[PDB]
Amino acid sequence: NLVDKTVDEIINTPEILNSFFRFTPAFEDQKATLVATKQSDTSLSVSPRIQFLDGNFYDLNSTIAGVPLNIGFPSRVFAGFAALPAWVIPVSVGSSVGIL
Amino acid sequence: WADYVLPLIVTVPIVVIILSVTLGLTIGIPMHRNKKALQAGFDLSNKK
Amino acid sequence: FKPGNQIDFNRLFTLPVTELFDPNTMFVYDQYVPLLVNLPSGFDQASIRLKVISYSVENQTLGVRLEFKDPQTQQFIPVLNASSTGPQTVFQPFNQWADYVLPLIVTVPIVVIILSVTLGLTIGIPMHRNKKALQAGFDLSNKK
Repeated sequence: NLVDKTVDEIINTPEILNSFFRFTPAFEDQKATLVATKQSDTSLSVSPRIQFLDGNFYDLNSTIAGVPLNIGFPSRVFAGFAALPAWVIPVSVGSSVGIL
Repeated sequence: WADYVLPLIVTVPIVVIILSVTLGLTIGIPMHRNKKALQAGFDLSNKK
Repeated sequence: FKPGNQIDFNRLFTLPVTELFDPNTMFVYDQYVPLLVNLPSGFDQASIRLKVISYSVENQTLGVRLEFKDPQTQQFIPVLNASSTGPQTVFQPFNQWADYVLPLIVTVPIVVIILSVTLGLTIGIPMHRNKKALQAGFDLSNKK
């Protein structure tokens, strides 16, 4: 039932968006998170931020000595999100007035 | 169950509207025809 | 802190302000912090929270001050740049509504029922009289 939330709430709720992937570490206690990016009013994209052997996190924008690494992490799209229920009172009044 | 309260608020008025419009048309259409038949009948009575 | 044009008041104030904070210590619960304060990407959300400083439930309004971990010290500090009123702000519902949707589900069908019954009686009562008048008229025509 996440579809009834705005993309902005989903984007500011990193525990929700850790539930968008399952991660298998190559070495014990290697960690990973998804960075979210708004794509439309109804969709987002996510890309992993993953620790290497040196304890540091790398993602699409990582550099060494200022040179982009361009490692090749994926971007995955999630879509279908709607606006939150601010409309309920005006709408059920409209329906009643219409019926009347 | 119980997820459905917000769509029930959408769905109930729509069904009522559809049922009301149908009821209106079902009563309304013959009432116009009855009137015309009555008039025609009286007109014919007067002619006879 | 979020400016007043960025607040969706029904999301904050459909529940009373009475339980946004722990009564034992008057800090606001974590779920309301990102709803009231803007923070950068990758930020540690456990490092900042809001303290209640005055309120009134009959006006549904809450007044708060923010405290953040000092990067240099094992202690919390205020964030003085957080608003035009400094580290302190107030929030309010802008309009006076409540749980009125719950009786609306009782009231709407009742009015519809009353209006439907009245409509039925208003149409139904004359239709019976018309029938009788029509019959009487024909009966009289036949007699004449």
